[PDB]
Order: sequence, then C-alpha cells, then structure tokens
Amino acid sequence: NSPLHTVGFDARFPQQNQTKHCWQSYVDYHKCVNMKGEDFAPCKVFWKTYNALCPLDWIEKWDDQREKGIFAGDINSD
Amino acid sequence: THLERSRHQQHPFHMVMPSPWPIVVSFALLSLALSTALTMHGYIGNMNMVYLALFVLLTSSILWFRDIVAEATYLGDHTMAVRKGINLGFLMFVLSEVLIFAGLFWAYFHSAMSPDVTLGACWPPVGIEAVQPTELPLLNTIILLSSGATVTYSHHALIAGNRNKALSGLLITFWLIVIFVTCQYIEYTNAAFTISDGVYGSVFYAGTGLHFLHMVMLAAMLGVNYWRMRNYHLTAGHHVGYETTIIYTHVLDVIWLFLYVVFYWWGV
Amino acid sequence: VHFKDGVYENIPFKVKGRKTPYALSHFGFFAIGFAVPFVACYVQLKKSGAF
Amino acid sequence: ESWVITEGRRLIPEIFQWSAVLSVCLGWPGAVYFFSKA
Amino acid sequence: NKVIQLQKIFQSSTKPLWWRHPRSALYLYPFYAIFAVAVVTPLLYIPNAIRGIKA
Amino acid sequence: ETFEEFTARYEKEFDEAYDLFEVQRVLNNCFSYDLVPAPAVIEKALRAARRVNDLPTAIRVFEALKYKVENEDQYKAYLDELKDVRQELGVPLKEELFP
Amino acid sequence: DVPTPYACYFQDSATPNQEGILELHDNIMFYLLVILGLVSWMLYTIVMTYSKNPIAYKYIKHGQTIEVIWTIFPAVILLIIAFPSFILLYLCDEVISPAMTIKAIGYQWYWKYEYSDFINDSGETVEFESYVIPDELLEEGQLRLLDTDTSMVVPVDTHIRFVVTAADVIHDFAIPSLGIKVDATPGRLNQVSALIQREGVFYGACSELCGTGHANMPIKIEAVSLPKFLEWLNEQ
Amino acid sequence: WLYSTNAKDIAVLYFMLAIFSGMAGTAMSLIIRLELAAPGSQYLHGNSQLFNVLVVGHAVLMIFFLVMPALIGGFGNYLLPLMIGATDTAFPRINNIAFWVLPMGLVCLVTSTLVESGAGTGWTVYPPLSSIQAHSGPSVDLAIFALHLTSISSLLGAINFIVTTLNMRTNGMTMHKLPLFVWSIFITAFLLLLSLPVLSAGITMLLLDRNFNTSFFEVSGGGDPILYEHLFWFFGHPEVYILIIPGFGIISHVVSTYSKKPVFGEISMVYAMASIGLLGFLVWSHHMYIVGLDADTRAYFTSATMIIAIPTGIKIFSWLATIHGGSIRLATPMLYAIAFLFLFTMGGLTGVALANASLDVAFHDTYYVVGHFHYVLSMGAIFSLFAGYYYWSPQILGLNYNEKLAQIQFWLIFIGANVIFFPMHFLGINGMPRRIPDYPDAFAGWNYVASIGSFIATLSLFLFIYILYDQLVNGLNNKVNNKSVIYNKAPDFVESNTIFNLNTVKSSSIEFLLTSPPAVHSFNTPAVQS
Amino acid sequence: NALKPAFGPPDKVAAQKFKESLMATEKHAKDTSNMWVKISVWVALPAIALTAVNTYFVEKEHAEHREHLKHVPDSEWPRDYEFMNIRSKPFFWGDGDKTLFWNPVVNRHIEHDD
Amino acid sequence: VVKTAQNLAEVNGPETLIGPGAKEGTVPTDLDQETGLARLELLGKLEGIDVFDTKPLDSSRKGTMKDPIIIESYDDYRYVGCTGSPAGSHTIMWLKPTVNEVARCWECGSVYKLNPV
Amino acid sequence: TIAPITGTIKRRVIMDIVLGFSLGGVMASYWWWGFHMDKINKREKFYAELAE
Amino acid sequence: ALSNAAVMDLQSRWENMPSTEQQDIVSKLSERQKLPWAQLTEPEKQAVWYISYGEWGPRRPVLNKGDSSFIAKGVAAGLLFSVGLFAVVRMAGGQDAKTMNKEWQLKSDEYLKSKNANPWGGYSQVQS
Ligand code: HEA
Ligand code: HEA
Ligand code: CUA
Ligand SMILES: [Cu+2]
Ligand SMILES: [Zn+2]
Repeated sequence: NSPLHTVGFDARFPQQNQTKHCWQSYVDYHKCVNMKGEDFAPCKVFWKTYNALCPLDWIEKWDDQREKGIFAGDINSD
Repeated sequence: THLERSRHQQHPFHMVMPSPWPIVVSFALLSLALSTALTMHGYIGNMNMVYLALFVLLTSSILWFRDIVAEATYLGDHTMAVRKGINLGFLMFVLSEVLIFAGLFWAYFHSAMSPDVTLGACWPPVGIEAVQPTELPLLNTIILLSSGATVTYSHHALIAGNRNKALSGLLITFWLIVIFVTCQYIEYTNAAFTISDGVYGSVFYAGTGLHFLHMVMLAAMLGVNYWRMRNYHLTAGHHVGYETTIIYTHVLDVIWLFLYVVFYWWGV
Repeated sequence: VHFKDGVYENIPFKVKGRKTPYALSHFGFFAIGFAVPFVACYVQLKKSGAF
Repeated sequence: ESWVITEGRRLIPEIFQWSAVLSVCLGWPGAVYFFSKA
Repeated sequence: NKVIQLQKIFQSSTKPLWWRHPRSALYLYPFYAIFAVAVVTPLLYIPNAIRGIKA
Repeated sequence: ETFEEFTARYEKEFDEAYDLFEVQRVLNNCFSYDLVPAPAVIEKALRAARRVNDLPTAIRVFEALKYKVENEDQYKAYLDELKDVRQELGVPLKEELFP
Repeated sequence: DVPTPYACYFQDSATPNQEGILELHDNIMFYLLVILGLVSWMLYTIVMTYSKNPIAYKYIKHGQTIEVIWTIFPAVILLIIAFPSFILLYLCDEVISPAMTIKAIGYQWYWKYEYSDFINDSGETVEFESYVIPDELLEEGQLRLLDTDTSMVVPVDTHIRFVVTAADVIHDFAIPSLGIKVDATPGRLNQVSALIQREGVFYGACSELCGTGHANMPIKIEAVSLPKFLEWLNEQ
Repeated sequence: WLYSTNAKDIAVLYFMLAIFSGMAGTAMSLIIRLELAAPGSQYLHGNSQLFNVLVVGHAVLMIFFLVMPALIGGFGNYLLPLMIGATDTAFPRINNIAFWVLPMGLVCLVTSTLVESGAGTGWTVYPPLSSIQAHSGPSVDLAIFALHLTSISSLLGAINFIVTTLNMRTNGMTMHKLPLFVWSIFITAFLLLLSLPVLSAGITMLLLDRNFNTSFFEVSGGGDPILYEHLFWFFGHPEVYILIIPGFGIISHVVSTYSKKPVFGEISMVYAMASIGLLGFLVWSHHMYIVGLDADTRAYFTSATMIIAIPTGIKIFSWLATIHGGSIRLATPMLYAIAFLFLFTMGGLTGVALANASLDVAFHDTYYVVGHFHYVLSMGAIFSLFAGYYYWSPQILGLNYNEKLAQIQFWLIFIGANVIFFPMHFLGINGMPRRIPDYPDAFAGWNYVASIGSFIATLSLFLFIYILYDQLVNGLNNKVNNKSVIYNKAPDFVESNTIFNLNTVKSSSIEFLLTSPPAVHSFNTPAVQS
Repeated sequence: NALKPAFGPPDKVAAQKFKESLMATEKHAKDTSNMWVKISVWVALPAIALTAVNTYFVEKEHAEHREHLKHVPDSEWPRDYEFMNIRSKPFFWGDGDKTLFWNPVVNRHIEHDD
Repeated sequence: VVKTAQNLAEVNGPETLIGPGAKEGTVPTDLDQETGLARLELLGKLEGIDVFDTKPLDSSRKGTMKDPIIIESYDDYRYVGCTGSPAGSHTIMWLKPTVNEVARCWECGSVYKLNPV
Repeated sequence: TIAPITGTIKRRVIMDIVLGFSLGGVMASYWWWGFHMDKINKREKFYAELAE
Repeated sequence: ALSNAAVMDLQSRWENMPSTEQQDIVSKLSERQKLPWAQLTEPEKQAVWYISYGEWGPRRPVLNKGDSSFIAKGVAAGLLFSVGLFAVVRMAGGQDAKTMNKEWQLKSDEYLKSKNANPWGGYSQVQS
C-alpha cells in the first residue's frame, strides 16, 4: 500500500550537486553487464538508479558515445 | 642664496609638460577595439585593419617612451623623490600582472580538482597526450633560471664601473629571453592538442600563452637597456629603466616556477 | 588650461563673451546625452520591422 | 527635585513627532492601497 | 657619448618636447599620416555594419 | 579632568588675554566643554572684557549663560550670585535691553 | 500559489521547508526593526534638538566606553540571528528518504518534466513539455504569463526529489510557495527535496535570464491526492 | 584643454562625462520603468530584446560611467593632490590616459547597441547566454571591449592614486594625520588594484570562447559556466564596495563641517573603513547561494557576509555621535548627508536578510534584490555624489549655486526616489522575478506606484541641470546678494561679526583655504603641517 | 641687501657619511659581481650545455615520431572525442585553420560524420 | 664657457647645471652625466644641506601677537597646519598667513607672521 | 553658593539610547507578537481542520 | 559724545547704510567704550550689539524669511507637474492589457477557489 519508491540517500554523494551520481551509476551498470554479469537482477539495481536523475537527452548522448567507441569514462575493465 | 635658489623648484616632484601621447594611445585603443570586434564577425574581409591598428598602438607607445627617456637624461627631472615614485609605481603594476595569473590559476584548479562529467574522470582527459615535464619544458626552466642568474651580475657590474663586463652580461641575457621564446615556440608547434581541444587545451594555452606574451615584452625591455648602455645613458647611481626590468625578470622567473610545477608536473 | 587662471577660465566651456546664447550649448549638451538612448531605441526597433 | 520634568517637557513631543514622521516615511504604501483597490 | 650635446639641445629650445630632436621630422610626419588613416577606417565601416552588409 | 581643575585652568587664561581675539576665543572654549562653569570662572570673563574694553562681548556672557543653564531657576541663581560684578561694571542683560 | 495584487508578504506556504523560511524571515526582521528604530530615533532627536544649539560641544572625540559597546552589540545581534539560520540551512537539504524523483530540464524557452521511475503499469518514462499558452490562444479565465497548458502534478504528503538541469543556457527553476530555487547549470544537475502539505495549484516562474523569452515559461505545479495521482500517471 | 596634463583640469573633464553619461543612464532607466508601468508591452512594441539590451546599457552607464568616474575620477583627481598638498598627481600623463580611454569606452558601448543583436545578457554577462551559440552577433564583443577600456581606466588611475598619497604628501603630514577622504580613496585604489585583473581575465576568457571557440565555459568540452560565476563575482563584490568607500569619505567630511565637531573617533573610523576592503574579498558567493554550492560552503559565506555589518555599523554609529553634541547648519550638503544615514541604513538591513544563505533561496533574482541595491547605490553612491557637488563646487568653480533652489532639488530626490525603490521590496517578497519585460497580472499594483516616482526623480535631474546652469551663468551674482549661502561655517556664539571677518574659514582640511578657483600651480612652495 | 642673506646652514657631517655610504656602493658591487659571475658561467652554464644536447637527443626521435605519423596516411585516424575540435563560429583568419599555428601531421582534424 | 657648477654656491640658473663631458669606454659615474634638476639635488647631497625642505613647523611655543611664529617662504600663501602647542592639543586647522596679515588660530591662539623672502 | 553643575549631556545620551531601544522595541513587539502571531495563528487554525 | 539721531534704531538702518559711514560709526563707538559703562546712551548701548552680534552678512540664516514657504511651494508644484507629466506619456502609449479589464478576475477566482489556492491571506485577484 506504498507504491512510490526511488533511490535513497547514497551517502557518498551527499551534497546538492549530483552531476556524478548520474555518471558513476551509469558506468557501474555498463561495467557490470560487461565484466561478469552474474545475473540481470543484481546489477540492474544500478539501472534503477541512473534511469532516475539522468535526463533522457543525456542517456542517448552517452549511448552514442559508447556506440562509436568515443565514450569518455572507462567501461571496459577487461 | 635667495636669488639663485628662487630660480628653481621648491618641491622635488616633477611637473611634466602637456604632450599628446595619452590621447593618441587612446585613439589607438578605440581603433583597435573597433577593428577587432568588426573583423571577427566578417564585416571587413581581411586581417589588415588589425595589423595596422596594432601597429599604430605599438608606434604611439614607443613614442611615449621616446619622451620619458628625454625627460630623464636630457632634462632629467627624476629626483630622489621621483625615482621612488616610479619604482613604487611599477611595483603596483606588477601586482596586477601577478594577480591576472590568479585568474588563470583558479581556472585550472576549478577544472582539475573537481573533474568533469563531459570528459573523463581523470585529468588530462582521455585521448589528449599531455606534455611530459622531463623533456624540453625542463630546458625551458634551466634557461630561464640562469636568466635570473645572469641579469643580476649585469646589474651589479653596472654599478661597479666597467661597461664591457656589464654589457656582456646583458647580451647573453637578451638571448636567453629569445631562446626561451623560440623553445616555447617549438613546443607550441610540436604538441598534439590545440586551443580548442576542450578545457585541457584551453586552460593550458592561456596560463602559458599569456606568459609567453610577457616574455616578448621582457625581451623588448631588455633590448632598450642594451641600447641605452651602449649609447651611454644609464649611470652608476641613476638607473630606473634597469631596476624596473630586474623586478620584471625575477617575477617572471617566479610565475613560471608555478606554471612548471602545476601545468606540467601536477598535471600529468 | 595651463595659463591665465580665473573664475570662468578653468572650464573647457566658454560661458561669458559667447557669440550665441550659452543655454543653447548647455541644454544642447545634456539633451544629446538624454536622446542618445532613443536613437538606439529607434534604429534597433526599425531594424526589427516594427515602427 | 526637578530634572525628570525638564527632559519630559522636551522628549514627549519628540516621541510623538518621530512616530508621525516614521509612519509617513514607512507607512505611505498603506495610503495608496487603501484608496484604489479598484 | 651623444648625451651631453643632446642635453644642450633639449634644454633651452622652447619647442615641444617630442619635436626637440633633429631626427624628428621623419618620425611624426609619417606617424601623423598612418594614424589618421588607421583611425577613420574603423569609423567608416560602422554605418555599413550596423545595417548588416559584410564581405 | 576635574571641576576645580577646570576653574584654575580658566581663571588663568582670562588673566592673560591682552586682546579682543584672545577673549572671544577663550570664552568660546569655556562654554564649548560639557559643564557650565562656576561663577568664579565667569566673574573673570566679565572682568577680562574691561581689560579689552568691549561691551557686547560682556553681554553675550549673560546670553550664553541662559542657554547652557539646563534649568530656569539656575539662571536666576547665577544672576543673584553676580550681585555686584554686573552692577559695578554696568553691563546689562539682553532681555532688559530688549534689542 | 497565486500572487495577489497589491501584496506585501510571501505567498501562502505549502512546504515545511518553506514554512521555516517564513519563521526565519520574521525572526530576522524582528531584530532589523529595533536597529531601524534606534537609528531613526537618533536621527530625529539630533536633527531637531541640535539644529538650534549654537554652542558646539567640540571637545568630545574618543568615547572609550561607548566604542566598546557598539562593537560587541552588533556582534551579539548577528550571533542571535545565526542560530535560526544555521539550523534552517542544514535542515533544508535532508534528502535522506524521498519517495518519487522528478526531473525538470529547461530547453531555453520551455520546461520539460519526466517522472522516469518505472512505477506505473505501462513501462516507459513518462515525459512531456510545457509551454506558456500565447496571448492569441488564451481563454477567458486563464492567468496570463502564469498558466501553461500541460502542467506537472505531484502527490501530497510524500517526499519528492527534484533533479533540475538544462541542455541550453542557464536559467532558474523557482517556485515561491514551495521555496525551491536551483539555477540549472547545463554542465551539472542540482537537487532539492520538498514535500507538499496541502493539495492545490502552485505557479512559480523562471528567474535567471535566458535570452529573449525569459518571462515566457512558468512552472505550474498542481499537487493532487495520491489515488487521483495514480489515475493520471497510469493514463498518461 | 585637449591633451593637457594638469591634474585638476582632468578632474573637470571627468565631471563633464559623469553628468553626460548619467543622463543616458537615466534615460535608459526611464524606458525600463515606462515599459514596466502596466502589463502588456506598451511603448516597446513586442520586443523583449531592446529591453534586455537597455538593462545592460543602463547598468554599465550608471556604474562604470557615472559613479566610478565621478567618485574615483572626479572628486579623486581634484582632491587627492590638494588635500595632501601635492602640486599635481604622481604620474601626470597616465592620469590623462585614465580619462581619455573612457570616451573611447563610451563609443564602444553605444556601438554595441546599434549593431543588430544588442547585448541581452544583463549586467553580469553570463557565459552560455553570451556564448556564440546564443548571441551570434558582434554586439557583446563590443560590450566587453567597453569593459576592457573601463577596466584599464580604473586600474591606471588606481596605480596613480596609490603612489600619490605614499610619497607626495607634504612635510608634517604623516599617514596617521590624513584626511578621511584621502584615506577613503587610498583604500579604494587598493581594491581596484586587486580585483580588476580578476575581471580582465574572466572577461577575456569569455571573449576567447566566442571568437576563438576555446571552451573555457562551453559545456561541450567540460567548460563549467559556474567558473565565470566565481570569477566575475570575485570582481563583483569588491566593485560594489569601490562605489561606496568614497561615499563614506564625503559623508565623513560634510558631517564634520556642517556640524562644528571633529569626527567621533577618527582613528577608529579609518580602521573600520579599511576592514571593509579586506573583508570584501572574503565574500563573493553570496551572489550565488543557489547555484549548487555544498552546505558547509553556504554556512561559511553566510557568516563572513554577516561580519561586514560590524565595521559598517561602527561607521554609522560614529556619524551619529559626531552630529550629536555640536551645532547643525542645515544647508543642502548637510541635507544629503543626513538622508544618507537613513537610506543607507535601510539598504544595509535589507542586505542582512539577504546575507542568509537559507533565506536567499526565496530572494535570489527577485525584485527584493533590486530594491536592495538601489537603496545603497541610487541612495548611497548618488546622495554622496550630490553631497560632494554641493559641498565643494563654490570652491572649485568659484560660483555659488542658488541654495534655496537646491533645497527643492534634494526634496524632490528624497521623496522621489523613495517612491520607486520602497515598493520594490514588495514585488520581490511576493515573487516577481528579475529582468522580465512584462510581469504576471498580479504585479500591476506596485509596478504602477514605482513608475510614478521615476518621473519625480527624472524631473529632479532636470532641476539639477538648471541649477547646474544657474551656477555658471549669473553665479557671480549669487554671492553679492541674498540668493545663496556663502560661508559654510557660521561664527560661534561669542564670535564678533567684525572679528569673524578676519579669520573666516575654520577648516580642518586644505581645500577650503586655497583661492577660489585654485591656481594651476597651487603649491609652488610646500605647505607645512604642525 | 633685502630678502637675500643665504639659503641654509652646512650640515657638513652628512657628507663623508652619505659619501662614505657611497664608497661602499662600489665596494659591495665588486664582490656581488664576483659572486654571481662564477655561478653563471661555471654552475648554471654547465647545467645548460649538458641538458641542451640531452634535449636535442630526444628532438631527433620525436621528429622521427612525427615522420612516422605521416608515413602511413592513416585515414583510420582514432576518431577524436566530442570535445577535441570545437568549431562554433569557425575561424576568421583561415578557412578551416584550427589555431594560429599547427603542423598538419598531428593536427589533422579528420571529420567522420558517417 | 657656461662653466658647470661642481659646488652648490655657483649655479646662476639652469645654464650652468649641464655637467662635464662623458668619457668613452666607461660608465657614467652620476657626477658627470646629470642634467639640471637632479643635478642640483646631487650637489646638495654632496654637501650636508638638503635642498628641498621637509620639516614640521615650530610646535613648541604658542606665540602671541607681540612674539609671533615666522615661516620662511618663497611666495605669499604658505599654508600652515597648527594642530596644537605641544602638537597634540587640538584637531588640525589650516591657515594662510599672507604678507602684512597674520593668521590667528581660532582654536589654539598662535600667531603666524610670514617673512616672505 | 552655587552648587557645582556638571554632566548635562551625559544624562542626554543614557536617557536617549534607552528611549531608542524602547521605541523600536515596541515597534518590533508589534511585528512578532501582533503580526507574526497573526499569520501563524491562521496557519495552525487552518491546518487543524485538515485532519478532520 | 555722539548724536542720538545717529544710532537711533540701528536695526533697519544698518542695512542700506553707505559703506563709508558703516565703518565710521564703529570708529566713533570704539573710542567711546574706553569709559566706565552705564554712562553710555541707552540706544547707543543697543547699537553696538547689532554690530558685533547681529543678523547681517555673517550670522545670516541659511534660509531667509521667505524660503521655507517657497520650498514647500516648489516641491508640491513639482509633484503636481511630474504626475501631470506622467499622464501625458501614459496617454500616448500602447494598448492596455487584454486580461486586466475586470472580466477575467470575476471568474479566475472560480478557477482558484475550485483548487483552494490561497487558504489564508487572499486569492481575490480583482484589480481593474
Ligand atoms: C550605479 C548604480 C545604479 C543607479 C544609480 C541606478 C539607478 C536607478 N536604477 Fe538601476 N540598476 C543598477 C544600478 C543602478 N541603478 C544595476 C546594477 C542594475 C541591474 C542590472 C541587471 O539586472 O543586470 C539595475 C537595474 C535596474 C532595473 C532592473 C530591474 C530588473 O532587473 O527587472 C530597474 C528597473 O526598475 C532600475 C531602475 C533604476 C532607477 C529608477 C534608478 C534611479 O535612481 C535613477 C534616477 C536618479 C537620478 C536622477 C540621480 C542620478 C543622476 C545623475 C546624473 C547624478 C548627478 C549627480 C552628480 C554627478 C553630482 N535599475
Ligand atoms: C554598491 C553598494 C552596495 C553595498 C554597500 C552593499 C552592501 C551589502 N550588500 Fe549588496 N549588493 C549590491 C550593492 C551593495 N551591497 C549589488 C549591486 C548587488 C547585486 C545585484 C546583482 O546581482 O546584479 C548586491 C547583492 C547582494 C547580495 C546578493 C543577493 C542576490 O543577488 O541573490 C547580498 C546577499 O548577501 C547582498 C548583501 C549585502 C550586505 C550584507 C551588505 C553590507 O555591507 C551592508 C552593511 C550595512 C549595514 C548592515 C547597515 C548598518 C548597520 C547598522 C545600522 C548597525 C548594525 C546593526 C546590526 C548588525 C543589525 N548584496
Ligand atoms: Cu529559461 Cu529564463
Ligand atoms: Cu555582494
Ligand atoms: Zn592652533
């Protein structure tokens, strides 16, 4: 009887500026699914984080940067 | 007595004659500012009006310095109280010239301490090949460090009383401020990241680009002191056109030693 | 004004002894400084089609 | 046996004239609102 | 060298100071030419550039 | 610093005045302090007007004594203490003159 | 909420994080009236009762026991003011437990909201854009320059976290009734947290300058009840 | 004279530029408040550009071309050599280039408005709005070359003022025995020296982003536009105190002269005036409390902005104690100074509420800020500018100024300018945003009230022009009959009128002991002090 | 005569104290010229001529590394990032000239729209 | 034959302050290459006397009109600040003691006779 | 014998600051006890009904 | 001595007295005060008080008798001319707002009252 539910505190990013909370969760989702996706559940917890608090013009931007191999942050741990 | 003493000034301060140099320089900055902000949006077609407006600003300022050299040794109204004013007046100008590099030190630290999301998490960003500090930038330092160690006996041998010793120490100081211009011109062409490669090609080519521009001004200021010492101007006890430049030489061997420890060693 | 100090002499105007009335060259100096935005209000509006 | 009144003769019209000029210097938007509510 | 003779000229001449050297007729006569050129051609491009006509 | 040390500082300065400028000056910074002086001070100020022979600078003494008195009865007690010095010299009050 | 013509106060509160601001501003102006009372009374006793004094008390310069007094007395006043300010500054960024996340991106002349948490039955991030209705396309009853077409709705009595940014020039996200203001710098994204105590529409404005149409983008927020919220969310 | 080097003929050329540009700063102020009198675009047709152009045209002309060249330029170059007894300024030729680069900076600003775009960025020329993607014209390039030519005007005058009052004072005048107006431009010429390189860097980093696409603040590239917010306001709040420390200098002299008393604790007045400039550097983020700064940083800048109320509050309480004990001669410079103690007080308390970081989130970029700084600029730096004229112009020009006509010019300013800026707090406390061409319909109340008072202030400027005209023509006739006031200090209560005429001026500064007007060589032999 | 006695009394001890402080101006400038001439030709200049040829040892191979880059044409250039060529308001002195000076061997600016 | 000075007693104006010739192959030694205003103060520093006066005024006695304070000038308007009799008594007050008219110090009481020279 | 009269203005700032605090104090007591407690009484009367 | 017709009522006679007599009557007076007082003439005793401490030249007020009534007659004729100058340019101006004219505001409240906008204070919105 409590439907609404989203990302909690995540005390490593406590201040007002959350410009890297979107980013670090985005890399850690693409690091999980490449470097040993153990199942699709226990690293789509990151997918619930970066689908919130990231604009839908930002997500298609980094989807293009990783498409042409020109993405900034390292997503290939291998 | 009181007849010949009344035929001079009563205060040591110098009252200059009215001369039309501060108005012509003012009509050279307007003709620079108008010809610059027109030619960058088309509106002219060629880079000829800036190449003349910057030329008339250089000539109308070298004729201002044609008056002060005549006002200091052909009429010579620089007394003991006037020379303290010029030495302190330049010392306030060099404070703004130092603090104008704090705007280009804050720009680097705001772009490196909190790294950006558009570029990578690292600094310098991925792909950009940074400048190695164990190479030709170190040669840019040791040339410049010895420059501050070879102008300071060209000043002391001037007071000692021999021209041929003090002139040799100024000729081999003027070449060090044109070797450093050359070896920071070679590095500015054999690099791999432009002015428009994000921020690491931007804050780097302004904190060192402005410092490169001042070394042209220091080599010109070290040029007139070679001309004046050859043409018998600077005495052994009255040289404010030379003690001004030693201040500018050591202070540029201070902000370079911040540029070297930050933009090269701390950057990579 | 480097010579001939006096009451009306330290000003770059010419108040007394003028061939014209002075209030022409006084109020006609500040109205130039008051109608200089309206010519910028004019030629920027006229450039924008409206009148 | 005198000194309280000789200041009281002066200050009592001072604290009334001051509130008269402060309520005009601060409360004058209360007059423009009261008339034209339209 | 040539400094005491230039002290005799620049003192007691009653000319404007920038004119006082003998080698000054061929400095300012070219300089007043190229200054009057370089100060009007920025002003002359102003009313054409306000309307919006460029190269 | 004190009040008795204020009297013997201005009982001296009205004994060395020699001129009209050095009476109206000494009377100016005799009333420009905080307290109004005792009449032993102001007796010398009337006497030092006869040293310089000027009457209206001895009338403004009793015109400034009225302003700096802080209580209307005290103006009637300064005048009553100056029984003789106002009468031996002959300088009148400004209100009795009615100018 | 709605501004009133000829008003002199805040708009009506809708947030405990804005209810504290009204408690802070009235506690601050309680002390800025004693000082204005002291200044404007000293400036009328001195002007009236010393424009007539002819003998100038020109022998007081130092005043040692009164210079020490007006050094610690503004230091006492500002220390009293700071403790409501330091409590409210910390207790306005308690983002510890939100319940819904809303993004809001400003595209230089209009807003764009998106409730991208997958909490509904469709399976997509719901998003829309909100433009001000023009003066030609008005209807008699709308609030001009305040009432847009497709507003943003939120539930009541639940914590909501906004995430505000832009993909164009810098412009602000400001609602006076909720008391939130973050300038939406396009390199970054800020966040505020503010639950709404009572349902009803709130209007806002954009305060940072963005260009030509800086005034033509309001932020209509109409908080609705939660069973009425999920009717709108599952539909649209 | 055209290329003159005389250090006090430049100061009257400065003053023929203030009242010129302050007219255009008022005419641009007229159109803004005329368009805001009613909802709907009345006088401007539908154009929101040319309203955001006439705001930066109005804020640059009033700050950088009215208050700065008259407080620092006008009363600076005339009175800093005179009150220390210097013959001229220290460097006389760069004192001339500090003037003549201002009309070239005036041409570069009017030509920034006539070009097809118009700078629509506001006074704080924010980066992505003023980047080349938004303002594609060359308009704002000329609008920052004007700020380049003005920055090198105020810098090259500030170097001239530091090295003047450091070694060109007279014999017995030590630094402790200095006038308060000399100390006030001496503190101010250090802040102009320590803040203008931060501006002239941050402006150039904006010029390189447009014409050279170097991305100092362009987002595609990692250039954060909050860096310009940090870089401009490190100039911006020192620039704010530069316009008001000479405002504290003139009021410290008009009070001490028209009330025959020295300044109460003068050596404690100079410490408070110097601890504003040192503390002025430690606050710049109170203009950006809501850009996304972390909570400990907002907790610092709300404390260090509160500390500025301590030395400013000392200076207000020192001025109250100075006029307390002494006589008061209510001439028109004293009327401007006695209203400076009230209108700067109400504009200083409004900044205290604004200084709170947790309260500024309901106040930033509303009209509660615009009603705040006009109470300390249009009433703090203009009242002292009007007081500075009426206190010294019978000495400078030599002609009196029809005193009983100058009383109504003050009274039409005080009740005039208070009708604009007092309801401006009501628009901001209700939620009216800043820099809008037209507002929502619930703001037609106080925007009509604050528009009537714009004409009362503008008619006051026109009355000032006639006083400025009546001072020149038949100004000599005003000191032979009973129009004006001649002696600023009336004689004491026991001063004879025939003995007052021997020692007339009881001044505590040099500039009233000179001849009226002063000679071109006013000190051909040095003066001696005690 | 009237208004002309003299100017001032001779202090006569500041001289041979100011001049005696000026005799040490030469005496101090002799040693501090000798102190700095040895470090500028036998300390600093050994550091110049030793490392200038060390720097000219990496010039012959880094220009060879520049000769390696245009040896192969390499149309398969690494496809530089989003920030590597900012071109809003293209440059006014040249056609597509990136800076005031750049060798084309390492500043190619290959456009890949695809 | 203008005959440069080499001592303070023989100046006769700016015609004789030129200085001797400069030697070739050496520095100017600051005595042979001055011009005529810093040349004059150099001749003063080679003696004991300083040429430009920098001295605070006599603030040890008050001085009546029978026994004033003299202030040696070269014009008729030498401005005087007379902050007190032990030079710390009152605030400053500026005076212009001209020829045949003393100034009288309305606060302190000093008298200043000019002695114009 | 006139008694020594002194301190006529020391009693005119102690009795002026006291009537400067007590003239802004009953100007600021109207704000916090008569205006701020007017709006905050209208709040917690209105919010008393929205639990019913 | 000195004539009674000379210094009688030296209040209005001192102004518009000629300058060569104005400094002459004090030279007749200042010789006479080298005498024990209360022997002087009673209008002569008044007359020296007007010379040394009168309201003439110095000690003139900053505003005359007809200035405080002139200041209020220039301020109120500047207000009632500025607002008169306000209506002239307010007449020659643009068209009024469409939604301002009192017909929206009767039923924009019905939009607000249906949504409970301002529970305290007021949402009345009626400005014509
Ligand atoms: C120098 C400071 C200064 C001064 C004096 C003024 C004066 C005035 N200003 Fe301005 N103003 C600013 C600085 C100043 N302003 C700034 C920084 C901004 C913000 C810009 C932006 O937002 O980016 C601003 C913005 C601003 C706005 C914009 C609000 C918003 O953003 O929407 C408005 C509109 O109401 C306004 C109005 C006025 C008015 C009515 C005056 C009236 O006071 C003018 C009438 C007063 C005079 C008549 C006296 C001055 C005239 C003289 C020539 C002086 C003569 C005296 C001597 C030389 C002896 N100002
Ligand atoms: C030039 C004049 C001037 C002066 C002197 C000041 C002085 C002050 N200003 Fe202001 N200010 C401006 C002009 C000025 N300001 C401008 C132009 C802007 C920005 C507009 C824009 O962004 O475009 C601005 C912006 C500005 C802001 C930014 C708000 C916003 O944009 O979001 C803030 C907030 O902190 C602020 C506060 C202050 C404070 C605390 C002082 C203090 O120094 C004031 C000190 C004075 C007093 C406090 C009163 C005297 C004291 C007492 C009577 C006794 C003591 C009493 C107690 C302690 C209670 N100012
Ligand atoms: Cu978006 Cu203003
Ligand atoms: Cu500020
Ligand atoms: Zn004295």
